[PDB]
Amino acid sequence: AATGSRVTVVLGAQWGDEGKGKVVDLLATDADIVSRCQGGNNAGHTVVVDGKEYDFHLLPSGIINTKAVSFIGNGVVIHLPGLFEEAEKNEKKGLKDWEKRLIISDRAHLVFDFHQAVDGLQEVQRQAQEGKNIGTTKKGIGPTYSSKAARTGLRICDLLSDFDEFSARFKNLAHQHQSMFPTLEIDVEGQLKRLKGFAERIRPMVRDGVYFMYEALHGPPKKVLVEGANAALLDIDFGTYPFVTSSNCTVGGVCTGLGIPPQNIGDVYGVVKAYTTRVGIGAFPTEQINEIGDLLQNRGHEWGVTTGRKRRCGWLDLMILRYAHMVNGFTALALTKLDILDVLSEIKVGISYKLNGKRIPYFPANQEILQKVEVEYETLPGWKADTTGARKWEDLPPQAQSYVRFVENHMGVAVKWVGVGKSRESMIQLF
Amino acid sequence: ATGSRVTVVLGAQWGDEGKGKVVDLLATDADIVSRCQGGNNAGHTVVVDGKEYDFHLLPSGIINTKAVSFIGNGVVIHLPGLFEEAEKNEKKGLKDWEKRLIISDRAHLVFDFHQAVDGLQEVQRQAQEGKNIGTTKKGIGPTYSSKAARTGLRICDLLSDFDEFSARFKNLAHQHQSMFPTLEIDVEGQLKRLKGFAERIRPMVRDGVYFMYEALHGPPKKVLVEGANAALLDIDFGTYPFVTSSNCTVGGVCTGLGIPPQNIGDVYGVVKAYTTRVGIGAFPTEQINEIGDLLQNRGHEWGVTTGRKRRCGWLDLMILRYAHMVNGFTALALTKLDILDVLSEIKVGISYKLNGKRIPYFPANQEILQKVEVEYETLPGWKADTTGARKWEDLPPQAQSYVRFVENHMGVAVKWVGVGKSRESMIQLF
Ligand SMILES: Nc1nc2c(ncn2[C@@H]2O[C@H](COP(=O)(O)OP(=O)(O)O)[C@@H](O)[C@H]2O)c(=O)[nH]1
Ligand SMILES: Nc1nc2c(ncn2[C@@H]2O[C@H](COP(=O)(O)OP(=O)(O)O)[C@@H](O)[C@H]2O)c(=O)[nH]1
Ligand SMILES: O=P(O)(O)OC[C@H]1O[C@@H](n2cnc3c(OP(=O)(O)O)ncnc32)[C@H](O)[C@@H]1O
Ligand SMILES: O=P(O)(O)OC[C@H]1O[C@@H](n2cnc3c(OP(=O)(O)O)ncnc32)[C@H](O)[C@@H]1O
Ligand SMILES: [Mg+2]
Ligand SMILES: [Mg+2]
Repeated sequence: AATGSRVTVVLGAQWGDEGKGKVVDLLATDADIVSRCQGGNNAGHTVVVDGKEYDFHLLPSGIINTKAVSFIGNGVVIHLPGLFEEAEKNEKKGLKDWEKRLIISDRAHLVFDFHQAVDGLQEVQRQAQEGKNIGTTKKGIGPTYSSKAARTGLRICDLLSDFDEFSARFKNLAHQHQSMFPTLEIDVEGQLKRLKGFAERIRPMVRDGVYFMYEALHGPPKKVLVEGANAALLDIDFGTYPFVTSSNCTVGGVCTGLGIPPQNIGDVYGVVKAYTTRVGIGAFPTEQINEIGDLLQNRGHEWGVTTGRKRRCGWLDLMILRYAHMVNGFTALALTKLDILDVLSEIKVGISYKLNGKRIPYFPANQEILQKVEVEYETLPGWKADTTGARKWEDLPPQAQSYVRFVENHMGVAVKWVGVGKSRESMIQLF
Repeated sequence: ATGSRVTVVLGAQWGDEGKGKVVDLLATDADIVSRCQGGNNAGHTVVVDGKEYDFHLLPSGIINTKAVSFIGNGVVIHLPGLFEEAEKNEKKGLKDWEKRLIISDRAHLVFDFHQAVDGLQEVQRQAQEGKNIGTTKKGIGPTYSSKAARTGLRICDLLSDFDEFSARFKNLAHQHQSMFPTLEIDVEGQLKRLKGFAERIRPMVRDGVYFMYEALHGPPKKVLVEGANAALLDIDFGTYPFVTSSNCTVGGVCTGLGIPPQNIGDVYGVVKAYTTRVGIGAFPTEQINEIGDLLQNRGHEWGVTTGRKRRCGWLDLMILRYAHMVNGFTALALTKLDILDVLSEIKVGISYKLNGKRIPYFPANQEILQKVEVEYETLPGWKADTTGARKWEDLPPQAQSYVRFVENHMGVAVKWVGVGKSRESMIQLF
């Protein structure tokens, strides 16, 4: 009994937007604590409940549950204006008293306005220099994580202690950035004044995260859910570097982002989209830039929530999925957006990569290889039926069931949930 | 199914607890010894058969010829330093090392200009705020900073198209010259050396994720993970900003090797019988008096190689409890017990008081630690030489009580007790 309760984790198995918001929301209906451990508002998690659609970024998807406490861990990078802008957008949607059930770890870093600006600048510069950038969301994520590593970045506890010292620190950080980009513009006083206001507003929600999570896991039994952001193949260490985000999206980030040891990690769910999508620049072996790709974008609404920019779509790729499983060790899968495939007569899924007719042994650490590989596909018969109303395993048509099995079998992990729709009820639990 | 679990050795305080000594001892029956985070800012001493080694990038297990040393993807590597370290040990007998050393191809590269920029930033800090971090000036902070920026270059990039590697190298070096127009950088010179290192290292490089995954799912093997730096030096959980730039805690094992938590077995906390730290930053139990001089002297607490004297103080349970909360230590290795062989009494910090009132947990704001008053418990010393102890019964009654004390106050069993620098100078209790 020395260990304590174990947290349940929801992670992205591909390149993001797999449906983490939907899955977390489903599992949070009876959770005591729902939390974020890494990333920032570069993430976007859609939740649909009772004909009401929510859009979360920094707020844990469970913020909807009024009887649960939403928690932002030390691994997350916070942009205060964005944080509150997100809250008010959702307030106008029925979200009430969120500030009373939201706890923020005082060790989390802060994304300053100039971090986002420098993100835009680097992106543009890298574009006019090497004719290709990363495709960042420009939310200042990379620069803030860069400031973290340098130990020059500022944290929540800093913003809450003596403001005079915080200002001095802020100014210094600001300068070091204007040096980086002499073109960078920073109204230090205007931003410190806004930050002064955010401090007051955020003060009552702040707490020591390490202690908060410890007590939660070692006192009376509680259900703790951890919502990962971004995805396995976007992981700073294991993704398609450098075309990745700047945090660990894989399982390890749960430990480093909340300060809990491995023995306090229970079920780890891998959310896998029935087909593959990507947003920024980077290799994408199964990318269909054709009628099929167009059919998946439209049927899957694959485009930026505010930007409208269409996401790149492709067939399910088992190579990245098995690789993702190697690092995350999923205990079960959530196969989402199956209904998208209701219209195809046949479905292709990549089973391996080839170079000179021979299957390569493992996923390439060098991104450039992925561009030179030939994807070996297997063609499965479609079900040409509406699974949208399916609520139980038996309601799925033979070819749909077979599709699910194909995923389980080849990954070596059992499918626990099948998504057939955007809303919370549009789900099938297999066990 | 799940596969075998790795054994982990982590620093529980502010570094230099004797991780090298522990890893060397455990590596005797290990098939694979690996590093998961950090770089050569780390310094680990191994003492065997009248030979004293000091490793930095090479896993402490490199000494065991029948085992495979592995450097994971979380480590930042400085090629020049790597081979200089390998050569300094070759002159000590380390032979065929390049035959039992594998390098993960996702590990990042610490370039010469990263080391220069490190000291440059450190010298600038001291000029502005008249206070810097206390970095080892090995460029670990700047390299990790480039990684997060996805601007840094990796092992696999080095061994791929060199023309490509060169252009990226150049852009990277320029961006750093903007940071400090004072910075030089002999681009062609450095690129030239790198092209050479590329080949020298190429045969040792492999895919880390696959290498480790197969090692844990194939024929049963014993994997040992050597941590670097320490819990209170953790980029997330340490005394930020006075910390190193990588996760020194257990989670770093997962991010630095690509293995899930279910493949993590025993996690050992190396805790020195007294506390030390080198560099700037709060140190609540620090003893700037005759006591400190005695610990530093008897404990030879001075720069492994950097040459900087370490700050010393009494054992501190506040930082050990906090470290445990984060690392989930399954057992402890209490080192340098023999340093206390002469003390009549030994104080141990049990809690911190702020304005006369105890605080509930270790503070996120390092500035608070700067004002706390430590509450001590004074224990009796044994005043006898324990250097020759090889068994629990060899320890005098009061030395045993010191061990139990630590074990009872932490709720974690002490599995090893160090009584000397050498490998045999250890007592296994469990
Ligand atoms: N039709 C359909 N849409 C789904 C399903 N699961 C999720 N979605 C939608 O697909 C999108 C997933 O993107 P996003 O919300 O960014 O996922 P996240 O970033 O992983 O949380 C959302 O708009 C969801 O409403 C499903 O099973 N069927
Ligand atoms: N006398 C004595 N010295 C020890 C003992 N354990 C370790 N040491 C020495 O303490 C020092 C610890 O520094 P270091 O090697 O940097 O530790 P690491 O960085 O944690 O591997 C080394 O010089 C060791 O030889 C012990 O039980 N007794
Ligand atoms: O520096 P960044 O702004 O993080 O961008 C770097 C790279 O990461 C990708 N990316 C970042 N967050 C993403 C997301 O999050 P969720 O799955 O949580 O909704 N879903 C999809 N792609 C995402 C971007 O497309 C880009 O290539
Ligand atoms: O950017 P860095 O060069 O990492 O310096 C930042 C801070 O971290 C400390 N530090 C870093 N590695 C250390 C080490 O490692 P081992 O226990 O593995 O031998 N032992 C002790 N102190 C160590 C430095 O003294 C400094 O205050
Ligand atoms: Mg999204
Ligand atoms: Mg050391």
